[PDB]
Amino acid sequence: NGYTYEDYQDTAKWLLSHTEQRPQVAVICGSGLGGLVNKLTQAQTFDYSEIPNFPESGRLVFGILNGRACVMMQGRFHMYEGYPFWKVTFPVRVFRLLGVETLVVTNAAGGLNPNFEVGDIMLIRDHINLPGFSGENPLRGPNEERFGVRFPAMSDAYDRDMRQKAHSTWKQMGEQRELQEGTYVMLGGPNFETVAECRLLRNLGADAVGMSTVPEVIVARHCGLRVFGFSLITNKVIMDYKANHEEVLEAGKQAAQKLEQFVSLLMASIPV
Amino acid sequence: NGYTYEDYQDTAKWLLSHTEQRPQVAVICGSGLGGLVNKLTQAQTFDYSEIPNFPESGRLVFGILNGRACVMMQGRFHMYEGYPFWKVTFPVRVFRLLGVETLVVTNAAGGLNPNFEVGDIMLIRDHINLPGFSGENPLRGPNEERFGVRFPAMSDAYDRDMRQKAHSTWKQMGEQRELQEGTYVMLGGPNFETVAECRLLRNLGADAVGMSTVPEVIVARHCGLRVFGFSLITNKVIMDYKANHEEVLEAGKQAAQKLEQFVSLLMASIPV
Amino acid sequence: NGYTYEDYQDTAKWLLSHTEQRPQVAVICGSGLGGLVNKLTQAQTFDYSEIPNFPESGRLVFGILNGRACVMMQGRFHMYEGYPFWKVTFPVRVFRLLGVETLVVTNAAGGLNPNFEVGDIMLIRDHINLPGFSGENPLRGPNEERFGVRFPAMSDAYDRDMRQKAHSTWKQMGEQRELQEGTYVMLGGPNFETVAECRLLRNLGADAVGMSTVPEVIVARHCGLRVFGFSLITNKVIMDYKANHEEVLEAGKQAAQKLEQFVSLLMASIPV
Ligand SMILES: Nc1nc2c(ncn2[C@@H]2O[C@H](CO)[C@H]3O[C@H](P(=O)(O)O)O[C@H]32)c(=O)[nH]1
Ligand SMILES: Nc1nc2c(ncn2[C@@H]2O[C@H](CO)[C@H]3O[C@H](P(=O)(O)O)O[C@H]32)c(=O)[nH]1
Ligand SMILES: Nc1nc2c(ncn2[C@@H]2O[C@H](CO)[C@H]3O[C@H](P(=O)(O)O)O[C@H]32)c(=O)[nH]1
Ligand SMILES: [Mg+2]
Ligand SMILES: [Mg+2]
Ligand SMILES: [Mg+2]
Ligand SMILES: [Zn+2]
Ligand SMILES: [Zn+2]
Ligand SMILES: [Zn+2]
Repeated sequence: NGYTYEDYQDTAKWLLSHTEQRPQVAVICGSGLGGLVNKLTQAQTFDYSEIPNFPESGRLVFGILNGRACVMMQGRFHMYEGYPFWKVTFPVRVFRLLGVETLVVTNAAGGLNPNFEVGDIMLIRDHINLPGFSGENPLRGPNEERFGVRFPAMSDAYDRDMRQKAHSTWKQMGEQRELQEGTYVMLGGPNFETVAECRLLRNLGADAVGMSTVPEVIVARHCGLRVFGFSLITNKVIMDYKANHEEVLEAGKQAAQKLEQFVSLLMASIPV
Repeated sequence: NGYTYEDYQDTAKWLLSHTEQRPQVAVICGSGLGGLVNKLTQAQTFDYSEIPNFPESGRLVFGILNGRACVMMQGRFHMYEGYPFWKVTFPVRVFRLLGVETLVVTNAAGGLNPNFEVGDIMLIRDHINLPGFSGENPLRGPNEERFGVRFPAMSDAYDRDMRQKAHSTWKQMGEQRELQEGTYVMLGGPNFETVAECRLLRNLGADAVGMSTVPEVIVARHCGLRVFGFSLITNKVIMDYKANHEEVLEAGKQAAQKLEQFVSLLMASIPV
Repeated sequence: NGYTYEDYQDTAKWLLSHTEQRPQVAVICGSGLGGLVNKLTQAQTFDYSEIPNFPESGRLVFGILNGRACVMMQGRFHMYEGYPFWKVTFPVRVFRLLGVETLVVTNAAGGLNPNFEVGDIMLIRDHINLPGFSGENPLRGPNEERFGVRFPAMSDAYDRDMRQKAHSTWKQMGEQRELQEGTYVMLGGPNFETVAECRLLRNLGADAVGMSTVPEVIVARHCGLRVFGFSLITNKVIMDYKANHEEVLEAGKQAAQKLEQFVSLLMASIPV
C-alpha cells in the first residue's frame, strides 16, 4: 500500500463532488466486456486520467441500470502490466468510501473443465490464488483497521445468496445452455500457458484460468463488500500435444447480448 | 540481505555485553505460545526495540530452562507484515554469532490431515516452501561464506535424532494422545485459505498449514544450526462447502500446560 | 525491464563493431557445460565485464561450429543471485538484435522421472514456470512491440522440427542409451529441495528440476527466436525418507565428450 488512508479519502471526495450519482453497486468489466455501460441511464463518465490518484489503464461510468444506481469500471488493471496489487485494487477501496455495498466482478477466461464450451458463462463459486501462495497479496503490509481486519476469512468470499439469485434469474431468461459454476485460478501472465501447466492447473481443481479478479475480490472482502462474479469462457484450453488476444476479443462481442441482459436482470435482486 | 556481515556482528556484540547469559539453544515462540518464557530462571529480557538492528514486531528473553541455557523469541516476524525474508530471519544469524548450536521453532497451524484433532502437537518431519518456488527466499542474493554454502541441502533439515528423542520424551510424559508427525506447508497470508486452496494443499502432501517458520529453518540450516520443531493444531480446516484469530489465540492457552512441560523436558536431551 | 530499447541497441552495436563474426545460432552453456566453446574455430572471446550493459556472472565466445556461425554464453545468470528476470535475460534480446535466429539452451538438472538415470540427456519438450504463476516474469511491465506481442503463446515454445532432427542425429551417433524427453520445471533456489517438495513436483508432471532456462525461453519466444534445449541429468532425486554442487560439477565432465559431439552435429541441421 503506497497510498495513505487520506489518499483514498481525497479521491472519494473528488468523485462525490463531481457527480450527483450515489452508487450502491460497482461492476468491474473485463476484457471485451465493456459494452455493458451502454445501457446506463443518466450516465456520467470520467476517464481514469481525470481522477486524482487513479492508476493508468479506461474510464469510470456512473448511472442507473434497471433501477439500481451503479458505477462501472470500463477496463481494469493487471499485475502483468507491472503494477503492484495495491495499485491494481485501489478502486475497490474508493468504492467502499463512496458507499458502495456490493461488487460484481467479471472476466474472460480459458476453460479447464472438459465439459465447458466456448460462450459458456461460469459463475465463480471459489478461487485459487497462486500469487498469494508466495506472498504477493494486496493486503501485504501494515493493516489498516479503518478498512478491515488483519486476518480476513476468504472461504465465504462469493456470496451464496447472490449465486442462487443468479441461477433463478438465468432460468427466467430461458437460456438453452445451463449456467455453469466453478473454481477460478489466477496466474500472473502475460504469456499464455504451456500444455504441462494447463494439465497441472486442472489437477489442482481449477475450472477456468485467467490473469485478474482474485486481488480485487480479496480487497473487497477485507473492507466488507458483498461479492458476486463470473467468467466468460472464451476458449477451451488444449490439454494434449494456439491462443491469441483477438480470440478473446471476438468472443467478447459474441456473447454481448447475453451478458448485458443477465447483468441487467441481476440488479433487480441484489438486494438493496 | 540488506544487512552487512558487520551489522550481525554489532548486534551480537551488544547482546554479549548486556547479559552474562550464554545460550546454547534458541527457541522461537509462535502465536499464543509465548508463555514458555515464564519458566526461565535467572531470566533477562530485552524488548526488540532496545536491540540495535532488530526488526519491529516483542522481546528476547535469556535464561535457564531445566538445566539448559536458552534464548527465546517472544513473538516473531512475518512476510505478510511487509518484511522481506532477510529481515524476518535476522535473529537466526545473530543467534549463531552468539554461539547457539540448536534452534527450536514452534507455531500454530491449521490441520489438513483428516486424522488430526484440535490440540494435537505435530512434530515437523519435513516442509514445503511455496514462496521459495517463486524465488522469494532468505538466501536470495550474494552468498556470505562466513555463514554457509551457496547451495545448501534441505532434505535433512529436521534433525532425526531430536525427533526420536521427542517421541521418547512424549512417552515418559504419559500422554493419552499420540504425538503426531507431518509435513508443514507455508504460504504468505494474511488472509485465510479458501476451500479450493485447502483441498489443493492437502493433495500436495501437506499435513498442516501456516504463515511462518520455513524461512527461519532455511537460514538456520545454512549457518549450521541443528533444527527441531512442532506445530500446535489449533483447528481442523474445512474441506467442503469460519477461521479467525481469537480461535488460534484461545487454542494457545488451551494446551499451554502441555507445551511448556514438553519443551522443558526436551532440554534434558538435545544434547550439549 | 530496467533497460531502454536503446540500451539493447548500444550493446549490439558494440559487439558488431568488435568482431567480424555474425552468428545465426546462440547457445547458452549451463553448469559444467562450458567445455563446448573449445571446438569453435576462428573464435573470439569477450569477458562479460568488457561488454557495455552486460550483467555480472563469464564470457561470450563467437566462432564457427561444424560449419555454422555461433555465439555461446560460457556461464549464465540466475534468479537466486538476486537478479530480476529482465537482467537474467538481457543477452537473449541482444542476440536477436545481432541477427541470431535460433537459441539452444542447456542445463544440469535433477531427475524426477523414475526411469531416468545419471548421465541421461533429456530433450526438453515442455516446461512448468513456477515463478511465473506468481507474476515473476521477464515480460512483466510495459510491452515493447519492437520485440514482440503483449500476450505471447508458450505452448509451442520448443520447436518440433528440431526435436525430431535431434532424435535422428542421436541415432546416427549410435548411442546405446536412448535420448530421453520430458518436462522441465524451474524453481528459484538456491537451496536444494526437500523430499516432500520432490514428491510434489513429480505429481505436477515434471520429469526434471532446475533453477534456470525457463526465463530465457520465454524471452526468446517473445522476440521470435526458434528454441531447442536439453538437460543433463546429473543425479536421481530421492523420493523417500544428499545433493551438492560438486556432484553436478563432476557429472558435467563425465558426459563432456557426449554433449560436445551431439551439439556439434545438430548444427548441421538447424537449419539455416
Ligand atoms: N491465463 C489465461 N488467460 C486467458 C485464457 N483464455 C482467456 N484468457 C484471457 O486472455 C486475456 C489476455 O488475452 C486475459 O485477461 C482477461 P481479463 O482477466 O482482463 O478479463 O482474461 C484473460 C487462458 O487460457 N489463460
Ligand atoms: N495459513 C493458515 N494459518 C493458520 C490456520 N490455522 C491456524 N493458523 C495460524 O493462524 C495465524 C493467524 O491468525 C497464523 O500465524 C501463526 P504463527 O505462524 O505466527 O505461529 O500460525 C497461523 C490456517 O488454517 N491457515
Ligand atoms: N533445483 C535443483 N537443481 C538441481 C538438481 N540437480 C541438479 N541441479 C542443478 O544444480 C545446480 C546448483 O548446484 C543448479 O543450477 C544448474 P544450471 O540451471 O545453471 O544449469 O542446474 C541446477 C536438483 O535436484 N534440484
Ligand atoms: Mg492520474
Ligand atoms: Mg530498532
Ligand atoms: Mg559492466
Ligand atoms: Zn472539478
Ligand atoms: Zn548499554
Ligand atoms: Zn573497442
